[PDB]
This record gives sequence, structure tokens and C-alpha cells, in this order.
Amino acid sequence: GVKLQQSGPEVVKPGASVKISCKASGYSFTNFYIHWVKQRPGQGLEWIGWIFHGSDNTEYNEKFKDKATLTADTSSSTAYMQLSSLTSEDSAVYFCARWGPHWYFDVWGQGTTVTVSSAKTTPPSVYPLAPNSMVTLGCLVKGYFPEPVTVTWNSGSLSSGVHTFPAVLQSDLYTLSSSVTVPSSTWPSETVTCNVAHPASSTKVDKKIAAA
Amino acid sequence: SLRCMQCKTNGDCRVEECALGQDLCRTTIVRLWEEGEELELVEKSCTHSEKTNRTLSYRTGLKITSLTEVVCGLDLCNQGNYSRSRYLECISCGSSDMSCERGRHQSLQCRSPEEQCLDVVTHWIKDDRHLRGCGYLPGCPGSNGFHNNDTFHFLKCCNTTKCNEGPILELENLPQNGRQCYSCKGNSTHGCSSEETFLIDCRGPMNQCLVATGTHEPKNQSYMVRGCATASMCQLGDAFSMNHIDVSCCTKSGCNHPD
Amino acid sequence: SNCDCLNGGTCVSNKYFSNIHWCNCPKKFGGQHCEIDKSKTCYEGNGHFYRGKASTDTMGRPCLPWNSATVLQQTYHAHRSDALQLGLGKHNYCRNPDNRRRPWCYVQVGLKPLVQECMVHDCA
Amino acid sequence: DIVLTQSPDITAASLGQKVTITCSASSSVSYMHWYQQKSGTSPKPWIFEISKLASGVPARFSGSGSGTSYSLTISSMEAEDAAIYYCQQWNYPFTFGGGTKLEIKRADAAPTVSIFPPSSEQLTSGGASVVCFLNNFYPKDINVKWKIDGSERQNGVLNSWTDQDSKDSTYSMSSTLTLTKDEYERHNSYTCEATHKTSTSPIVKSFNRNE
Amino acid sequence: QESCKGRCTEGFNVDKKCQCDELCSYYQSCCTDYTAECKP
Ligand SMILES: *[C@@H]1O[C@H](CO)[C@@H](O[C@@H]2O[C@H](CO)[C@@H](O)[C@H](O)[C@H]2NC(C)=O)[C@H](O)[C@H]1NC(C)=O
Ligand SMILES: *[C@@H]1O[C@H](CO)[C@@H](O[C@@H]2O[C@H](CO)[C@@H](O)[C@H](O)[C@H]2NC(C)=O)[C@H](O)[C@H]1NC(C)=O
Ligand SMILES: *[C@@H]1O[C@H](CO)[C@@H](O)[C@H](O)[C@H]1NC(C)=O
Repeated sequence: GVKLQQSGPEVVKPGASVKISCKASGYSFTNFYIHWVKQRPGQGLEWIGWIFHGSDNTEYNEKFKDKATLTADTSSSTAYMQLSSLTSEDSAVYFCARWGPHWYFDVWGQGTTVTVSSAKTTPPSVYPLAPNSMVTLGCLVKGYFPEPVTVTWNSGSLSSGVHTFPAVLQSDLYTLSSSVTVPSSTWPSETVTCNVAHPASSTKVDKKIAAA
Repeated sequence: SLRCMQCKTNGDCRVEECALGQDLCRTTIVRLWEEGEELELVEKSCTHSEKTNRTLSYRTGLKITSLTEVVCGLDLCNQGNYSRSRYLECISCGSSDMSCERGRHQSLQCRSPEEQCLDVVTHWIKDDRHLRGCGYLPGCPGSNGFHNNDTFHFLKCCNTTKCNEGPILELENLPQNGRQCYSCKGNSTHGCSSEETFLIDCRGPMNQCLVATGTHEPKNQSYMVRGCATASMCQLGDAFSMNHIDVSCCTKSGCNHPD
Repeated sequence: SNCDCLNGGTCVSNKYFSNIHWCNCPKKFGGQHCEIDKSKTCYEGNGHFYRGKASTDTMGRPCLPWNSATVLQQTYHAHRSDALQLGLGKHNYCRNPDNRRRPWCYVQVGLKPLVQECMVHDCA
Repeated sequence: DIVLTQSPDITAASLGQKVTITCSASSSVSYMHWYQQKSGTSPKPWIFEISKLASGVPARFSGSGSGTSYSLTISSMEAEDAAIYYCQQWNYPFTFGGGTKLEIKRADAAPTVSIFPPSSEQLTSGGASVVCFLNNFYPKDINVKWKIDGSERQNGVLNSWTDQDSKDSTYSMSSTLTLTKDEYERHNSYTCEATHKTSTSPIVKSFNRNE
Repeated sequence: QESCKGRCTEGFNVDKKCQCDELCSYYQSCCTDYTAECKP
């Protein structure tokens, strides 16, 4: 019943602006403070500001006074946050949260990812990593944009001994790797395949790991 | 031109020509009930235009106390003057025997279906600071709040079983919101001058920088109060002991300043 | 500067109800201003500060209430400015506002009200 | 403006061990709350008004304190308690502490190191990436050194770490060395070197481009 | 039953005319026998 629905992930150019949404249901919207919270990747939580009842009743963090603007649309129970003049330091998850009856942030939206970057929608190159004695294999997924990608092994048949590593940023594109460990009775006499999916470019690829 | 009965509790009554600005008559009733002892107190006069029919009942140990005020504007209308079943159940206590403060809250059933559960906070710097029980008061369906340099008022009013239950509200258990309003009291040259007005940190649901101008005190002495308030205060008004009340509200830190 | 309250009493008022005031009183005292001592069975020396009841005459006869049509046309009644100070109220208890030997009250003897010593005994 | 220092930044706790997070306030705050976060998902209210448990928070969790000092205790550490915990003042600046990362303590485990040459297809495309997996190790502290024909190579190295595995409580790291095809082709010897407390000497994995 | 006696300590009866609880004179609901039933 009682919830905060945030709008989807955003890819935006540096210098551009972005406005993101928080739809409130299952309670009386205008009786409660909505707060906004920023979390940069691997970092903490910063309070951005609040809104109460509407656009004319707000408070900001001094740090975000020239960056964030908070609005509300009572007709649809929706809070908005605009972020202007974006740089890479604004790339973060942004959360809305209700300030509840006993004065803590009691209900949170799921978060909206804002990636600030100039890149375009690029499919990955997928590369097989072929090693003896007991067999680790890999798959290199290189030069894609945006996040995410999806990596499986033998269509999900292989699940144990799998490590999928977080993407790193390389020449404004993402690179990621995945290992799978298997018995050497199993590879290369049987077939081992990483399956890579990138929804953004409607690309799905299967790369057999062959012996060098 | 309106004329009202004017009765002290001792029963000495007479007719009273109402002054200008007093165009209602009031009867006020206090019942003090304790085991098999009732004391009824009745008081009558001309009163201000802003008055309404109101009631408040609360238990305080083995005591029950009931206030009612009835007002009318026709001419000696207060010269004259129910009680059957039990309707909405409410939590009750009161600060005169420390009952609220000490958590010795009791249950009370209202007598009219019109009455609601009330919680009123009156922090002044001879009214009780905390009252809980049955009744109907100006600002009722709902809740309203105000605080400034020397005052915290809060009134909560609701129509569901024991909805006035819980710990008592005190200003210190409401968080600073980040909103700042100017506080003052007095009049435009004495008390509410830019020299005497200062910034206070608004708390909890009170985020309106408020200014009420009216009259206070015996005669029509002009009075003014600035501070932090709920939305609901910015729409009567007995919470500041004032009469021809005029309220402006804005929702930006400092906006409250004598402009 | 009010608190018309007497004895052990504490004044409470309410601003939502025209600032009407009254007092919370100890168990042994009754009425708005704690003016009634509902425990005393005996009177003092002169009895000037006796409170509490005895509504009766030396020869068994009700006192007239100090707010009856009749007592309001006598010298001592409940509507005088010094009623509270003299214990004169909406009741028919014997008092002694002018200094006489014992407490007393007004008693109707046919067409006319008359002063009459009160049954209440002395503390001696 | 009230600073909140959370100590420690990271702690590894044994299952069954009593854990104490403290939150320090440069000035006095009447109420402090605590949030739990996993996988950068929404923070979950955990403990509000100092000591009150949010719905579904298990009884091994408590909170206490006042003024400038508050604590979160877990009386006996469980695996699902591994998370980031944030304190927060109840009032206006609504500032959050910098966070305590709570992990599961466990037996030292050495990295399983594998090195991979560039694939044929990446070479036909004009690039060259050498990849090193350092898998299933504990504690998280680890240094990887790349060597080309025996010399340390610092530039063009990208590293990436997993979170603590849910099942064996270890960590894993990927290290990738990216070069031009021509530079790759002008050298033979490629070496991945792991320095971990489980051994006094590095774990080395190399390959020769030629042989 | 119009007039009570049974125990005089049953409380506010949820659905009957005139009652015999402690506060019955506060609601002015009492049956007159209550005054001479469980008194002093
Ligand atoms: C009890 O009080 C509540 C408090 O306002 C009333 O709630 C309102 O009810 C109407 C429709 O019934 C709604 O349109 C209002 O918006 C409600 N206000 C709210 C939810 O705050 C309620 O109706 C009252 N009920 C009775 C029986 O009087
Ligand atoms: C503003 O406030 C003051 C006091 O609260 C007003 O009344 C003062 O009262 C005394 C005693 O009666 C006077 O003799 C003072 O001189 C009064 N002050 C003034 C301004 O004359 C004061 O008059 C109020 N001003 C207004 C605008 O009514
Ligand atoms: C207040 O109550 C009395 C009850 O008799 C009624 O006559 C009068 O109309 C009411 N006045 C208001 C303010 O509605």
C-alpha cells in the first residue's frame, strides 16, 4: 500500500539537466515531508533537501542549493528533483524517503541511477579467456555502454564457481570480467560458453571458450 | 446594542450593555464530579464575536471535570439554560494532578456523539499545560501547532477510539526541520520591532513563518505575535489569547520579518 | 494576581472557556474556592473563622441559605463583595461575620427572618 | 555543524561475536537512528529513536546512547547481518555518519591466481588485454603487481573486487592489464604477482607469449 | 431488569437502559435503586 515509486535509470550528458520522479501512494501525500538523498558509487549518504506540501515549501543542503530544485505535483502525489549542470561528481543513486510519524526516514524509494556521460549505446566485444591441471576460464566483456550487462555460463547450467566482477570505466566505456572454475575432466572435452546480454543494444552473444 | 446576562459564579446577575466589538453572549459551565459530590459553576457575560460552542471533559484521578461554553447573539439569549448514553471512548489525563506527565492516563467515554478525543498542549513561559479527554474545540477536526520564543501550543482532535493515546507531546521531542522564522510578541513599536525580532528554528510539522495581528488584554490593545506554525493555523484563534486575529503565512526562512 | 483560592487550594483556569477559574482542594475542603471545611464538628473561640456545616438552630430549625431571596435583603448575604472572606455562600451553614459570641444564621419564624445561635458545640 | 564520526569504518566479525558500532557527535543530538544497507540498495530503517527496532529487525540487535555518543550492538553476529550501517541524527541537517562496513570474519585463505593472454579475436581487432583472476581469498587486503619481461608495470591496470561471497565468506579480485597490440607483441613474459598475508613470498603466475 | 442489585460491581453494561457502574451519576444514567443499593 504505502510506497514511493521512483522513475527509471538516466543517462545524461555533462552540462545537461535531469529531472527525476517519486510517486507516493497509500497515504496522504501532503501531510509528510519527502527528503532526497544522494549516494555516489562506493560512498556514503548525503541529505539533499526536503519538500512539504508543494513547490513553495522547501529546504536544501547548502552544498546542493545551486544544483537541486525540489518540486511537487499534488494532483498526482509526485515529488520531483531537478539536478542542473551535470558533471561526473553527480553520477550517483538518488533516493527519496518519507519522514515518518516518529521522525525517521521510514519509507524509501528504490533509487534512480543517474549516469553523467557523453557516450553512446555501444554493444560489448566479448572475449573468451582460455588458460591445464584444473581449469579456470573467463570471459572479457569490453567497451559497452550503458550498464548493465548480464553474464551466465552454459545458459545457467554453471552457477557454482562463478565470479562476475563489477564493471570498471575504461575510455568512457565499461569493462567487466567473469570467471568460471570447472573440473578439467569437463573442459575442454565438453563445451563451456559465456552468454552475454546487453538489453540497451538488444544484443545477446554466446562465446565458446576454445583451447589456445 | 446587544444585551447579555452577566453572572458571577456566586449567582449575582445583572444585565450588561455589550461594548463595541462584543456582539455575542456567553454562558460558561464547569461541573466538578468526584465520587458522590457534584459542584456546578455557571458564569455569564458579553463576549467577543469569534466565540463558538465548545466542550472539554477530562478525568484527573478520581475527579471528572467538564467545561462547556454556549454563545448566541439575539438579546439576553444567555438568560436561560441531556446526559443519557456513552459514545466515543477517549484517553484522559490532566496536568493539575500530574496525571498526564506521570502516565496515569485513564479512559473516558464522551456524552454526545458530537464530541471527539482531544489532546491539548499549552506551554506558557493558570491553564494546565496538558489536557486529554472529550470535547469539541475551535480548530478541531484535526490538529494544529504553534511555537515561538515563549510559547508552545498544540491541539490534536480525532474521532476514532482512544486516538489521543500515547506519550504526551513536548516541544523537545519534535525535530528541528531547518526552517527558520522570526519570533516576537507585543506590538509593532514595542516587542515586534526589527530590533527585537529574532530567528528561531522551527520544529516538526511547524514550518510556516507566521504573523498574527489583532487585539489582546482588557481594552482593544493592539497585539502581534510572530513564530513557527502548522499549515492549519494559517486558515478562528483562541491559542494566542487574541480577538480580531489576522494571520499571514509564508514558507521561506526569514519571510516572517517585519518585511 | 487572582487566586481567590483559600486554605490548601491551587487555582486552575482555562482560556478556551473565558478564563473561568476554580481550585483543586484537599480531601477535607469543598467548593470552588475551598471555602467549605466539610470535616469540622466544633467551633473556635469567637467562631468568626468557623466553616463547614451545622445548618441547624439551638432548637432544631433550618438556617436560611445566604443566597435566598430573603437573606439577600438582610445585612449579611452571599452577594456581598466580602462573601468569600466571611464564608458566606450558596449554602445554609452557620457563620459569624460580625463578631458575636458564637456562630449563627438567619432563621424564618413566620413572616420574618431572625438571627439565631447555631447548634454546633464549642471546642472545650 | 554537527559532525558524525562512525567507528570503526570496517570490522570483520566472527559468527557469535558481540559487535559494537559507535556513532560520535561533535555536538549533542536528542535522537539518533540507524539504517542498514546491502548492495547499494535502499537503506532499510533498522533502529529508530535510539533503541526502537523497526518491524522485522531481529532481537539480537539493540541501540543505545545519548548526547554525543550512541551505539548499535549486535549481541551475536550472524551471516545476514553483514552490511553497511549508517547512523543519522533525527534533526535538520539529517546528516548521516560515514558508515561502518560489517563483514564476516573467517580463516585466512590464499588467492587462487590465474593469468590469461589476449584472445585471438581481440588481437585481430587491434587491442590486447591480459587478465588476472585472484579468486577466493581472505582477508580483503591484497596487492597485485604486473610485470612485463621482468619490470613492474603500473600504467593501464584496471582492478575490480567482489563483495564477500555469501557462502564461503571470501573475496575475489580481477586485474586487467591493457596495452596496444604492438606493445604486447614486442614482449614475451607477462606476470601477475599477488602479495597476501597467507604467504611471505608473492604468488606468481606468468606466461610467455612465444612458447 | 429495570432496577439492579446483582453484584453492583458488573460495570458499564454494553447494551441496557440505566446502569450501575462507578461513574453512572457522571453520565446521569443510574437507576434510582443504585443510590440505596451499594452506597456508603
Ligand atoms: C472522522 O474524522 C476524519 C478526520 O478528518 C474524517 O475523515 C474525512 O472523511 C471524508 C469522507 O468521509 C474525507 O473526504 C476527508 O478527506 C477525510 N479526512 C481525512 C482522511 O483526513 C471522517 O469522515 C470522520 N468520520 C466521521 C464518521 O465523522
Ligand atoms: C505598544 O506597547 C506598549 C506596552 O505594551 C503600549 O502601552 C504602553 O503602556 C503604558 C502604560 O499604560 C503607557 O503609558 C506607555 O507609554 C505605552 N506605550 C506607548 C506606545 O505609548 C504602547 O502604547 C503600544 N503602542 C501602540 C501602537 O498601541
Ligand atoms: C450553540 O448551541 C446552542 C444550543 O442551544 C444553540 O442554540 C446555538 O445555535 C449554537 N450556536 C452556534 C454558534 O451554532
